[PDB]
Amino acid sequence: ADYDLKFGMNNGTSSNEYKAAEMFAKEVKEKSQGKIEISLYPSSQLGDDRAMLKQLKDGSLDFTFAESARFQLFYPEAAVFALPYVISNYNVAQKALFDTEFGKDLIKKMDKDLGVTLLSQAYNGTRQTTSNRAINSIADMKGLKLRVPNAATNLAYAKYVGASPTPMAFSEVYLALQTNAVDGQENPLAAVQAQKFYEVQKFLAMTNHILNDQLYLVSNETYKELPEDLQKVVKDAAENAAKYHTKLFVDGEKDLVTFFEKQGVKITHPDLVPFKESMKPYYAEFVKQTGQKGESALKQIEAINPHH
Ligand SMILES: O=C(O)[C@]1(O)C[C@H](O)[C@@H](O)[C@H]([C@H](O)[C@H](O)CO)O1
Repeated sequence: ADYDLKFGMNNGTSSNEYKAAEMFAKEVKEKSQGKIEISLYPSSQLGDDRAMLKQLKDGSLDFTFAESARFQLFYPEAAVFALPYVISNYNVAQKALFDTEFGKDLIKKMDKDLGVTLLSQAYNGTRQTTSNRAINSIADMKGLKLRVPNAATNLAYAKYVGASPTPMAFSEVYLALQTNAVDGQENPLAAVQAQKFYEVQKFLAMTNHILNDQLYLVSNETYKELPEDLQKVVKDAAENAAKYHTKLFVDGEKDLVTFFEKQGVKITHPDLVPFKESMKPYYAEFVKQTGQKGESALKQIEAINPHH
């Protein structure tokens, strides 16, 4: 095609993310009259999310997914998006990104500093905790060998609840759980399904600890080369895909418990009051490290009413 573009992701072919990217790719191809074809590179084929972001910066990958929180690697105050229990719901995540001074500035910096254009934002689920033993309360977390992604905020969740974190790449998690090299992981229900973690985890606990969004990103190197009518095709497609993406996750969150129970998983509902209280010193560390910019991001987010 005139533009043979590539979209990389960590998720596999059964996932919501892949389904939404498929929808995006199909719309772009049809609405561009065949001038743009987007090929998909799932399962971290091109590297992890960090690697794929760098490929957008340098222009060698055209599209990828990222979370708003992941930009904490560049702007430490952006950790606010994944401080456990701070962001209440997706309503708050949307307004945090698009409707605060902090979020608008973050979008500008992504463009200027990191060479990527934000096309759209989706909901990507609320993270829960699976394990090889029941989590009936915060006590059961003590010493749990809990896989986390390579991200400070997930490491902190594990630390502050009393668990023993093992960072590792998403692609490695299934085997780590199967071999009992680790005792559990934490991810939204959709990923528990897509990656088949339920096959190798007998327990799921509704910790509700971190709210994930997902950003449709394009490389500025690619976006600048598209004539403006094709830019609009891409943008419009990303906005339509993100709405679909959000719907997949919302519907799954109401449907997946009966799926997991049918697959033999036991679901627990630990009291979250001590989970939340355990984070208080982490918040104070965040404010100590990030100073007035973090204080300010936190105040802007905490000001957002969670009710639509
Ligand atoms: O490895 C995981 O469990 C994963 O959920 C995979 C997902 O594709 C990715 O977007 C996130 C992200 O890297 C973290 O949430 C930190 O921002 O991590």
